Amino acid sequence: NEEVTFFEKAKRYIGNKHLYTEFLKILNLY
Amino acid sequence: TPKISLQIPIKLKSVLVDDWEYVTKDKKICRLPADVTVEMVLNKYEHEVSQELESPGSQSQLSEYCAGLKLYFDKCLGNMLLYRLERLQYDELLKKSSKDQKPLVPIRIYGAIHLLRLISVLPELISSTTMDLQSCQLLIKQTEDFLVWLLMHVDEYFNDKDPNRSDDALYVNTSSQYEGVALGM
Amino acid sequence: KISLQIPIKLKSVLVDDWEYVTKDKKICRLPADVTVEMVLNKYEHEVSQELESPGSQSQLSEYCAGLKLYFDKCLGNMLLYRLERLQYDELLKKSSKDQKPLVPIRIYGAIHLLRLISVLPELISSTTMDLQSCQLLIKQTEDFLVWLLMHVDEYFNDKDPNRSDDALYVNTSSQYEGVALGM
Amino acid sequence: IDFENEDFCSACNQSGSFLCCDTCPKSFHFLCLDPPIDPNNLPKGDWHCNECKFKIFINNSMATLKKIESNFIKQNNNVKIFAKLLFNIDSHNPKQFQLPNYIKETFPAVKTGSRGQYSDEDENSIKYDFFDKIYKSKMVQKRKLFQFQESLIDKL
Amino acid sequence: KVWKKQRLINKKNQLYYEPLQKIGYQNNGNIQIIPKITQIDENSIKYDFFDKIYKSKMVQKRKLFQFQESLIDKLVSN
Ligand SMILES: [Zn+2]
Ligand SMILES: [Zn+2]
Repeated sequence: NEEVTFFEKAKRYIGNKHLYTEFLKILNLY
Repeated sequence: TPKISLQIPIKLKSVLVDDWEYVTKDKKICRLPADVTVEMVLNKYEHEVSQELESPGSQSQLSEYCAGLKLYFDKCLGNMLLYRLERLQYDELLKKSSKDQKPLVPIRIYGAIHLLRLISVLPELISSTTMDLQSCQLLIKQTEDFLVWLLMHVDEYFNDKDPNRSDDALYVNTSSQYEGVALGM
Repeated sequence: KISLQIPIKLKSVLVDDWEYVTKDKKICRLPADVTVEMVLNKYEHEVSQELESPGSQSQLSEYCAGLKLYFDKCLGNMLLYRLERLQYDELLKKSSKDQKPLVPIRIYGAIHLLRLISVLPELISSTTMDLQSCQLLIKQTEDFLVWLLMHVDEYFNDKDPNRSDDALYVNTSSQYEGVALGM
Repeated sequence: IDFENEDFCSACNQSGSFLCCDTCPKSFHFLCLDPPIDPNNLPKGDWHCNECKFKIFINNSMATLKKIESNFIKQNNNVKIFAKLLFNIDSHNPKQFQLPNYIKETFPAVKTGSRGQYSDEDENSIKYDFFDKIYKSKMVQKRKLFQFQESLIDKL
Repeated sequence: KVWKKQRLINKKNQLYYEPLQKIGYQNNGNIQIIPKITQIDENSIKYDFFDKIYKSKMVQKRKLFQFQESLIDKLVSN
């Protein structure tokens, strides 16, 4: 529930697309 | 592309062969509409497993597989799930679904026996498609866990309670009209 | 123009070797744990355990003997980078010290044999060999390459020699670059 | 080319009253089609089996086949597990029911006949995280009950 | 243990395979993100990450619980 909001917050904060792609790749490598 | 198998429990195979002897030797047909639909059994499996799974991904997979097996019961009961005789009854419902102007929803009628049939046929089906190895193993694990859960309820859905009470018997003797099409006359 | 189809993972291994023995200034640690003698012997043995026809086993052992002899006759001549030669030369000198001649088959690892295979298309293109013999040799080496692609996780693992030990590669000193590279 | 249609209904491999396709030698009983076709109301014109319909639809182009199956998988993103399998159902003809061979050989007293006689001798993420947390709470509570049980039995 | 990111094998001979199972795949550290290199979407990574987090939380809880039950057993042993 609130974790969906966390992922939305992260996508908002990073702002740029490529940096969010890199963030998601970090998350998946984890 | 791969070679794959389901470790089907032996008692479900016994129920399958008993059904075969009932429909093909005793000339019986399943009572439609079944008292327990496929909606009910699949929904109960899903709802009783959803209270035991921890992680969200496991439950997402459970629900996706349950809804997929519902869609497959629907799309396969008319295609591969019926013997020669039962098709008549099927076409019978067809005519009824024709007069009510309601599209046939096979899942809301039949019982767990045809679902067991579809599950037992599933290996060849999944073997004939190009699904990768990991999704194949996932499908197989899901199906085997469901089979074990169903085996836990082997009597509640498959045992003929009190063969003296015809009102609860799963199989009813076919009328003289059904054998007419059965012998091809 | 004769052509050979190396698996993609072996191409990646050869390119990572190109990396290591070039500007990371590494060399292969010698004598490697698994040489060309042992590798070709195990391959010939396992495949002979499967081969039924006598002519097939004869061709197998013939190609394996030929490949061992080409290792012995090629490692020095065409299979060493400029950075590595000193090492080889050093070993050569040590041979003259102990009066035991140098045959690379027993010292050098699978990677130099894979380099030889990689060059083998041009070598066979420099021939006057007949077409069927060339194609037979190519098919034999391709079966070997498939075996190697199955065993590329026992043979070609990386270990980052800067932090643990005994990797497939080791570092060189400044004197080594000075003498070997920039003489 | 006027090919001869098979005198057996390919869905039930039996002979009887069946309708045949004009582009494949397969004929099918009126009760075997999907949906079963009434012999009183026949489809007017050239009738084809499911395989011929799908073939003429895809026009023998494998690229179109892959495109349509990819779109079909993309649309079935709630039942994705089955998606590929689903795309195969609406393409191929139907057949009657025969259990796999390994089920035939489970018990020795049953034998098979040639005629088929067998004889005896989003919102969802919120809901899923909610289910997660509620089951976690339930089971940690059960663990607390384990500890309470052990403490009460050992204190006495 | 060592790398998880392969080389970039172009010449247009790379296998992009969008899996039909997205919530429990493992497949590489060779991801490609979309709205053998295997494609993936944001929600799949969301679910894999939360799956990791909750499985790990339950693992730590069960570790602490085994510790406490061994402790209470050895305590009543005294
Ligand atoms: Zn028929
Ligand atoms: Zn047709």
